[PDB]
Amino acid sequence: GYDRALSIFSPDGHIFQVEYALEAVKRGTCAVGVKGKNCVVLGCERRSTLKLQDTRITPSKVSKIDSHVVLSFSGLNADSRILIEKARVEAQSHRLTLEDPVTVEYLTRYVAGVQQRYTQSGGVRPFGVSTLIAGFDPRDDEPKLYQTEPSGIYSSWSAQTIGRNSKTVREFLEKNYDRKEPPATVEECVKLTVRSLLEVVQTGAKNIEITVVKPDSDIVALSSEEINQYVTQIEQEKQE
Amino acid sequence: ILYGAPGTGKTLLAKAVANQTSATFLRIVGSELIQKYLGDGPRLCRQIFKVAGENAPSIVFIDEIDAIGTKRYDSNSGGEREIQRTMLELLNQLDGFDDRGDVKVIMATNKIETLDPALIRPGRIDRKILFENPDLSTKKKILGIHTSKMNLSEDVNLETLVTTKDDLSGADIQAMCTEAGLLALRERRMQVTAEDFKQAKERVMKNKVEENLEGLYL
Amino acid sequence: IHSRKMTTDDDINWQELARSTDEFNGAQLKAVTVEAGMIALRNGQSSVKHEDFVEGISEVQARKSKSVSFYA
Amino acid sequence: GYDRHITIFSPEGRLYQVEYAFKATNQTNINSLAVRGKDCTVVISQKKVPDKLLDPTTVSYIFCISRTIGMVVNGPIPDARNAALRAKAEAAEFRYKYGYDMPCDVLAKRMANLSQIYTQRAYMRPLGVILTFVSVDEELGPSIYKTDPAGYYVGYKATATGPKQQEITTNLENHFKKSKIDHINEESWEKVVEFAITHMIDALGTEFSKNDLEVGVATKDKFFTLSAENIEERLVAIAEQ
Amino acid sequence: FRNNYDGDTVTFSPTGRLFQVEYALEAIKQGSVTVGLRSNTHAVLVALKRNADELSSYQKKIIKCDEHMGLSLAGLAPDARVLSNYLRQQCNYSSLVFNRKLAVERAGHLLCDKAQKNTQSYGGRPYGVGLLIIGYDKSGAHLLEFQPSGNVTELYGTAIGARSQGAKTYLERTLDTFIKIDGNPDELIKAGVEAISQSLRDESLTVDNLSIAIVGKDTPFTIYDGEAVAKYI
Amino acid sequence: DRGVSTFSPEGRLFQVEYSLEAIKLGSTAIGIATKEGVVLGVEKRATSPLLESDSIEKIVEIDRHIGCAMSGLTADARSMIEHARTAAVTHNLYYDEDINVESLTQSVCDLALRFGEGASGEERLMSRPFGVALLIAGHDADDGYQLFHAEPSGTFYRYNAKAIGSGSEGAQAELLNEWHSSLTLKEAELLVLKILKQVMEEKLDENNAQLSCITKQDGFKIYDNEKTAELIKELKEKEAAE
Amino acid sequence: TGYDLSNSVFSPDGRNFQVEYAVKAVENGTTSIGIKCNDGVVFAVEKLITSKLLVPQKNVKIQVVDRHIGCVYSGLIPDGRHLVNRGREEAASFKKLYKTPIPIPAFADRLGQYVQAHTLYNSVRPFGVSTIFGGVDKNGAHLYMLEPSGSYWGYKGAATGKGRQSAKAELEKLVDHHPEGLSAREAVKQAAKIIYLAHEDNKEKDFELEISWCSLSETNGLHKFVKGDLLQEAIDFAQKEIN
Amino acid sequence: MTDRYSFSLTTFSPSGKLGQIDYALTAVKQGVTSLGIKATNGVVIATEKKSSSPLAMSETLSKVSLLTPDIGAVYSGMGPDYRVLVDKSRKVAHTSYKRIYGEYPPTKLLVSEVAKIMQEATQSGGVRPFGVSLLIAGHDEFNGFSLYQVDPSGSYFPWKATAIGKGSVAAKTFLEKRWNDELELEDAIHIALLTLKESVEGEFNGDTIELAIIGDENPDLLGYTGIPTDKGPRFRKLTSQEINDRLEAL
Amino acid sequence: VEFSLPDLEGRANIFRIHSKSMSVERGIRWELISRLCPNSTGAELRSVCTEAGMFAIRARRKVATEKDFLKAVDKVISGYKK
Repeated sequence: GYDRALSIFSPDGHIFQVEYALEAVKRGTCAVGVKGKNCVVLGCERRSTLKLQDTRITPSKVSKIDSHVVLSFSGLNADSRILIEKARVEAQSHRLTLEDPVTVEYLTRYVAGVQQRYTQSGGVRPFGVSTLIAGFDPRDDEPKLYQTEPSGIYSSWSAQTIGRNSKTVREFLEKNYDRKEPPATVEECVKLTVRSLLEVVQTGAKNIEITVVKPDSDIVALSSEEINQYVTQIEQEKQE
Repeated sequence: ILYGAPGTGKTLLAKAVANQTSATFLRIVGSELIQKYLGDGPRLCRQIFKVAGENAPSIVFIDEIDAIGTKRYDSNSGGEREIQRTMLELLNQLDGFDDRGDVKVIMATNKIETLDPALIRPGRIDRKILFENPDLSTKKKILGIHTSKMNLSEDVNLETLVTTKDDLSGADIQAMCTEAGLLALRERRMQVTAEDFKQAKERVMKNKVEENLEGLYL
Repeated sequence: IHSRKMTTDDDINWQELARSTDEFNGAQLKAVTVEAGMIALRNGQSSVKHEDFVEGISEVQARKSKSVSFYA
Repeated sequence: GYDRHITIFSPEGRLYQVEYAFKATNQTNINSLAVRGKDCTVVISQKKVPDKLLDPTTVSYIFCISRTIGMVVNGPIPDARNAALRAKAEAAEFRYKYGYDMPCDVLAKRMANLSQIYTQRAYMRPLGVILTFVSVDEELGPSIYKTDPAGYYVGYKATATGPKQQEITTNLENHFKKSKIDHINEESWEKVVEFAITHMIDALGTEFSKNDLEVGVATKDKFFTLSAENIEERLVAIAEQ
Repeated sequence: FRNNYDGDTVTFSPTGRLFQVEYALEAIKQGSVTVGLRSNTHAVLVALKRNADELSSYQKKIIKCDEHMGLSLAGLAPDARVLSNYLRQQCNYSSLVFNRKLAVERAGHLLCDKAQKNTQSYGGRPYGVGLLIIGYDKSGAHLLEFQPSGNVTELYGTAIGARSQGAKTYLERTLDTFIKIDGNPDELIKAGVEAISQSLRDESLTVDNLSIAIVGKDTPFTIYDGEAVAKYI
Repeated sequence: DRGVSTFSPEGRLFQVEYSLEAIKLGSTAIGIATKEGVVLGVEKRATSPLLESDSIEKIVEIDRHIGCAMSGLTADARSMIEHARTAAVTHNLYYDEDINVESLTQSVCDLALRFGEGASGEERLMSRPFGVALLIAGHDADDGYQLFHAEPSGTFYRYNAKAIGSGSEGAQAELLNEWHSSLTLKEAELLVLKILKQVMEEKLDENNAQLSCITKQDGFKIYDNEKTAELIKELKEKEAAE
Repeated sequence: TGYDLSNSVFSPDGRNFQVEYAVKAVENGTTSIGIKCNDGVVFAVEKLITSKLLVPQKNVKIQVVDRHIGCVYSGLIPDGRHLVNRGREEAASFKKLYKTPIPIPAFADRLGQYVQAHTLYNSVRPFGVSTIFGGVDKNGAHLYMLEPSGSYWGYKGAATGKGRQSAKAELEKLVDHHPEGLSAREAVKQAAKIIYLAHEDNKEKDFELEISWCSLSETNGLHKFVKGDLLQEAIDFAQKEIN
Repeated sequence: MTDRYSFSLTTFSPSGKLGQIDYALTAVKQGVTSLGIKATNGVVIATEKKSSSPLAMSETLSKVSLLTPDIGAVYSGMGPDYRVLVDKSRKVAHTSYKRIYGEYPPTKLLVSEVAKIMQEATQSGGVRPFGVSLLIAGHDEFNGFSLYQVDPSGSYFPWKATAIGKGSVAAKTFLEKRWNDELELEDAIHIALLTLKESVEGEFNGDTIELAIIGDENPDLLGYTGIPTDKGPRFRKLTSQEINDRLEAL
Repeated sequence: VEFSLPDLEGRANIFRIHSKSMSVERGIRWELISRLCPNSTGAELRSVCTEAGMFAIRARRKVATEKDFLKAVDKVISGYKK
């Protein structure tokens, strides 16, 4: 039908190629994150069940863009690495010109433009990978969480999930998280984030990777024993 | 409208309702509606509602339609010319049939995209049930039926068997327990114990599905 | 021939109005004369005057209806 | 079918586009003869006679590339005139960069490789005409190089173009076995035209007039085409023998 | 027709006439109707302005090109903009190089060669907008009729758009009238109002939908609207 | 070739016609151009309460006295928004003056009326066809307050009251009556909220509804959530008495 | 078959259908003839009158090449002018390098390679028009007609269009009238009569006679249009013969 | 529908292997039977030439060309496909090597560069790769004697004895039949004549048979004397008159 | 005679007639929910009135509120898209 062409708008108003790109996201890994008052937390799922795989030489799913800005996504990694490289070059180009650290709003508009330009270019395949750009604005503690979609649009969310079983985790994000009063403490935002991941991970440790961003350009990576500690506290309420 | 496979989706759902409704199960093969003779299409459809049109102590059930559900554009490529005029008379018999719901017409096929928009008639059929992948709670209800007869060890509960479940809804839980009871016959015992559960489930979950759905696309 | 059978005022030019017709057979021209009388009912006329033929013959009838006055 | 519209390989290895290239060469039904003498080379092409509304002087199947070099083409006209423009351009450019005459061995090679360049272009259509190059080489002497529309060229003792080419080759083959030479006698270039036309009439089986033929002559450091009065003068000398 | 012959602009037909051009002409038939006529000393163009709804304002179909020249655009909107800037560039190029205003017969040759390049080239969409161009040069007043194929024909006056036959019938019987009127620009405009009146089906009879432009040996090309064109109405 | 071949041509172009349905799938935006100002409004279309309405904005400011709105895909809009902002600073560069609303709209439509890679007498930028529904409104020293709808298909038209989005069809039916030449600035603010509340799928609230005004004194000003909520209570008080 | 959907593709008949359709499209156009005399050539074109709104000396299809060559074609009007406008640049390009006017056989080679290459290009649509050009160069009078297929030869007379069948029979009679050919003034009266004879199929519409010629006798190698008493004499001469 | 006959120009073959290569190998199978024999002291190649018309000059067709004096080559397939390939292949050896290292290209570098042109023809769309298969034989100081079979798919492998063309499958066993790796060059030419004779029995003479050898340098083909350092050409093309001498001694 | 899709005015006149036979709330407004649905066939319009009562049974209401018609239209939009 209309999957052979791109610029054709189709009578349904939506290109079927973008919908088929969402199907790869439906089978993609689960990426969950929630931003609090003083901090933002981004979790991810990297399957360690594959045998004969060294975790030391395995690159992490969370890609460092700026000091106070990280990047998380779900989808084909071959398509994301291009988006990662184009974002990192522009990330350095921000200080190469404006001398200011990378702005979350400016970085998202660029990545959306990268999704836009390669889509508007004939004979160029668009990226069907959804990326989550989070971080704090320069000289600002207000959390900023943006997303990217294969349709070429961006939006902001307090709590958002992508990948496999995105609708199931989304129901967990609306009911158990209050935008009017986000969690103030760091432990509460991380512990509730693990509970959303335990649905798709189903009682696992090395399959969960969480990178917490702190003000004044601080990146911390929770170890395997630290992530498993939140799993034990959640299991205490289920067995009670 | 139902979706699924015979024995689970297109079978268990049809026979379970006739039990609670206290209605006689009436099965009509979808291929029998078209006899490859002109005039048998409208004749056999009117006779179905005639048996159930007196006291109406039954419900009409039709399963596994690969033929009359698709008329195509012609008498080739799986369709037939007699199917075009048969589905139209079934519409007149569906609208002309009026009761309080003692008799229902349940038809299940693979795809409804080839059906006649006339026979669809929105508002006569408000129900479209698509086959879904059950969760882990579904297996606990199927195990409880067979575990009432076959005795299980005290070290293995309903939570132990439900641990490994890969793309099986309701049909092969009985088939998996069949091998679990067959392996115990090799050890000469009538009660499956903890040593038998481990060796039996490995012979089941393995060496069955050749195609692998995996996240190594990376 | 269709105009001589129907009642007219003999003010109609059959050669000039036929310039708007394109690729019409003998049967398709019969529907054109029927549309000419339908315009008289829309204009509130008992008979069919010359202005009714000009509007119905120039408009394409029994072939294709082009409603597009704008881009696409 | 789509497989017959593509220039690339076919399932059986027989290109349908190339089969139409040789088929279009016989569309005009022109029978030309190219033979090699001793010191000279004479090529005669069949001249179709139209009505009185066409100028026979302008109508020609033979184009002059340069001195001593000449070409006869049998096939589609629109591809015949454009192919002559490419051979003339490469002839002058080769006499400048390399500063030496362009022999028919190379002159048939450039157009042969140029036809493969046209096959590599999707928008450009290859030449469907036969390019027959004749000249007198300084070393090899008389040489005939006939370039097929598919870019095939090889030297010939005697060659022709048409449906009677099989009858022309057979008639000229037995004649060359008696004298055991591929060159025509009577080294004088005026008499070479007599035999080249004589062996053509016996091969074709039909006598032609002055307007039915166009006689090209390639001599040493000179090339010219006989006019209507010169061709008529040849027919008078051929009639007496 | 569906596919087969005349499916592409390059693709020909068994008859030899490309039907893709006729498809571009179909947009002119139901487009904005315009009527025009010229004399030796004057030229007049009367164009109908269209609208979406009552809240939608009427847009002028007459676009200014040269001080002594004018044109009306009936057809596809995006195709008419490129040809507009092309004629604007040729008028300035002729004034920058040849110092003379672009001639009418010269404007038609450049406009014909402009749309012909995109027609013979594979791909692209040819121009389907009609252009009626008037101008006053040393040769006098001239009126060109530009068809979507690129054909150029000189006439005293013509009309395109919805029900263009109504004005053509008026111009045939009155052909000997407006050509003899000289030095009277008012009588030539009154003939244009009565010409479009027979063409119109009486959708909107108001003043705002009619745009009358006139050029002559004394008064240059000027677009009138509102109370300026309401005097003749 | 599906939609570019199989069709029986009437002399139409089906490339943009498929985008006409995508225009109706965009956000509903309604605005009215009066003599005392231009009141504009859009719809946020929040499918979940976690969406940030203050972070995303469906209206852009091209000039101090000229606003803009969008209904459609944001991807195709960003190319037109950056092109509209480029033409705004272009007139501020060469002529150093605020460009007119009609003059700016025609410059923005120059990109919307051209498509394709290859060309002859005009440069090209976008490599594939696109489209977006843009409502350009503002104020100048020539024609005063003006409102133009920017259509990638045809030429823009002058609308005093224009409605776009899914509710564009039924809202224009209400604009043929309630709209009047004597509507003031305060009456125009309450008239849009009365029409917007009906055409919008969700309930009227400060979060899912964002309106803005265009005047000469204040230029382009966006109604704050607190100021918008005050106008919402005035609409509910008027509907309660009727 | 699908050979017409792709340009520059060999057909089973040996010639592309699009090239064959371009030749048949010339017959749908107006009839244009020509006569090649000893001291020059004479061109005659027929133009069908659409309506009384047409102004004479406006739509004339006579095209010019340098000062010594006239040009006329038959086919699509917009397609023919683009070929002439390019030939005008070809005659000027030769004038820049060689500082001399272009001869007729050289003018055919430039337009020949121009049209024949387009028939070999898919991205360029072939021409559906047949151009007739001629004049007097330094080498004398020459006449050539460029067919839409790309083939051209020297012609003692030119015939094309719809009435080419009735015109070809009259052009062959020029040998019967005089063995040496008619003069410059006699060819104008003779070429006009052929237009009326070829007008029997076009008799449902009117016409405007347009004749142009270039010779060394009167015009002294200049392209001019027939006017004055010479134009009216050729009209009355043919009207008396058709009686 | 069926496949569009792709080289992987714009489209990968759904069958897992390119189908037109076998159709390009059909054009290779369409070629004449051409064989070669790699021995210790030399490498010999043999091929047959098409007669076509009886009046066609046999000296015009050369199926064994000269790239470098130490390296020979022989091909089977369409005529113009080999000329366009080598005309470009020569300029590659000149610029990439002879204009840098200023010497004669060795066997490893020259054969690799020839296959790169076929790789570019498969990668670049719209340009069909040429369907000729080349057997390149050469002798250098580094690797010594070498015999490589260049396939149109872009792959080459060394072969002691191999055949291409219509007899590619048939003569490959025939070469292994009468010849073994332990045999020298002198006994290899007799085997090459007996195997090639089985291809066509019509004319075995030097007119339709082009035979070439690679071996010790010949000072007559060097063109100059006085320099002991520069080695003579290791490739010597056998004249048709000299080919008949090997036929009588066969 | 070709059957086309009715407009918003056609859908409003059909819903008000069916609302007399089926029990509905006195405060519902059909000028809104019907506007949210695009042009649909006359057969699907009767389905909206029948499916509206199905969600009311799940919601346990004697009549069909405004939220009941919304779920019935969304069921038609997701399963048809006409």
